[PDB]
Amino acid sequence: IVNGEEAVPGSWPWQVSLQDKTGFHFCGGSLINENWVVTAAHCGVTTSDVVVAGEFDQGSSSEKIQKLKIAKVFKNSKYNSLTINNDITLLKLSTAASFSQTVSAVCLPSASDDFAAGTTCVTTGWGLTRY
Amino acid sequence: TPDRLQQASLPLLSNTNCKKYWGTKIKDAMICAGASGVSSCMGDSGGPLVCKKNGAWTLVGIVSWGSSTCSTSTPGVYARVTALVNWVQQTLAAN
Amino acid sequence: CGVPAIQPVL
Repeated sequence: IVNGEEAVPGSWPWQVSLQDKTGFHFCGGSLINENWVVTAAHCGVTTSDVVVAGEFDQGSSSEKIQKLKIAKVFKNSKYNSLTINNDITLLKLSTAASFSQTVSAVCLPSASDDFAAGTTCVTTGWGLTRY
Repeated sequence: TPDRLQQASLPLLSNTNCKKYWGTKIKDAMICAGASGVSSCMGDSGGPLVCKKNGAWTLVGIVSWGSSTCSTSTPGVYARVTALVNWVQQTLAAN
Repeated sequence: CGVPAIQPVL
């Protein structure tokens, strides 16, 4: 995120880091329950990638993080890689996350919910802070 | 990428308005947000856009695509979760 | 869902 700021540690407990086998962070995701993570289809996740829950400082070795294996990658069949429409993938975890103060689920909306233009929301992540 | 998790508040746009920036790239299953002095950027992809309603945070967007230079005066584009949640529900149900 | 045990701040 450009021109954001550092989060209170553990205050976005659904936020996970998707890392490849070399430990490189390449995308974010959100837990929606102990067994499932929602992310973007264009992240190109494979079952050799890892979901990391409970992390704040990716430079720290003292956090009690959970490195969770991915059993299967459900890319929404409606996803269009040419227009990037319907950009959503579900990850089914091999073993459930253990929910704690720093690891828990985000809510999902009803299909009919209205989130109007002008509403302030929040985005989080470990993306670049300067391009 | 920054070592520590970042956050930013940012407003939702209407699609109509977002099309002033991105034109026909904007589909119904997309929602735009930002153009407010902040921007999602490479490595944020796939994470949450959440809005607080009735005291709880709800996933309204998934970081999807935007300005190649993470321009803070251009809206970012997010997968619109209301358009996708019936699929999520279906998928969890069957697996 | 949706309610962090550790409350986010601005």
